Amino acid sequence: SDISEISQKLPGEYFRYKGVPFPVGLYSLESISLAENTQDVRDDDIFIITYPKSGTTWMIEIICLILKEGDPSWIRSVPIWERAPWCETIVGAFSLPDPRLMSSHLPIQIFTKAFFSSKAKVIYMGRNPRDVVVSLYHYSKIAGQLKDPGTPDQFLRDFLKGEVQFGSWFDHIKGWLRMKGKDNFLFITYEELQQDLQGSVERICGFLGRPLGKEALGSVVAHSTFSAMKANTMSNYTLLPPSLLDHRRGAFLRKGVCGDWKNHFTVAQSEAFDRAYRKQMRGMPTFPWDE
Ligand SMILES: Nc1ncnc2c1ncn2[C@@H]1O[C@H](COP(=O)(O)O)[C@@H](OP(=O)(O)O)[C@H]1O
Ligand SMILES: C[C@]12CC[C@H](O)CC1=CC[C@@H]1[C@@H]2CC[C@]2(C)C(=O)CC[C@@H]12
Ligand code: NA
Repeated sequence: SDISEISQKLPGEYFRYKGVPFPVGLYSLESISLAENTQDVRDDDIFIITYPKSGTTWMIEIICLILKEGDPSWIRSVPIWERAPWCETIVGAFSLPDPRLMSSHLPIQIFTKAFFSSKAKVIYMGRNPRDVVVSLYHYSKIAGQLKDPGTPDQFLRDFLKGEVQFGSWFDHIKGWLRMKGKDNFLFITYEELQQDLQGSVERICGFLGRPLGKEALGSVVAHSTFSAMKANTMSNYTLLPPSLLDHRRGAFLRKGVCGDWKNHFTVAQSEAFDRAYRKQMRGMPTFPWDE
């Protein structure tokens, strides 16, 4: 009823915090400021950081299963957004009572500053920016906090100019990779999980210091699969208020594959995009999505 009243009042617009665009209604100068400056960062805290639409949900479910050592009970009975609350959202983990698992879309220059001097763990996940553009385009049409994308072509110019929620994808990931090297930082991609979920899971277990038996492992893998996840009412967001997410028009877990961009980018849009990528990612290393 509280979340319901809020959802129906969403303008579908943006406001800015230190130069970055944030959706109006689900974020505030204060909700963000709090996450940025809070001192409450713990040694065993766990953060999942991503640029929107990179497969956050997938990562969140994977760790919820790892923490419960494969027992689906927790993900079947508790809402996904409650198991790994968002830091910057008006109703965030920092504006709630009590291993803490948290989620965030904040770019490194705004993320909880007290982190850099802590032992908390951060898993950063990246996805092919092209597939992110698609996922985000569709999701915008059904997400109450987001403005309509407009034409695929205009939405792409907005994306390339960082004129979208959370700013530039380029800046976002370039900034966060600056942590690559600290032992309490893990960088993994949506593409790696797609190519070998089990391998990725074991990897993430090593990183977290939480080994699993061929048993629990198999369970985490089974329940993390797209098909399984889209069927879990607590994980597929079908419980959210229609205004916040138009279930009548689409699903949060849309397709769940790599390369859908190829059915959405025209060759002209693809070429323009590559020039923008080529210029912004000049010094960067090679990623799975770099063919
Ligand atoms: N278990 C899973 N397997 C594959 N894709 C998954 C997934 N869980 C979530 N996703 C995909 O991740 C995207 C949502 O990202 P986020 O959680 O960061 O908002 C969606 O992409 P698509 O729109 O391409 O289908 C969604 O289907
Ligand atoms: C939009 C967002 C925040 C951004 C995520 O990538 C997707 C998401 C899922 C559920 C939303 C949450 C914002 C905070 C909300 C509104 C809650 O308090 C419950 C449902 C939550
Ligand atoms: Na919308």
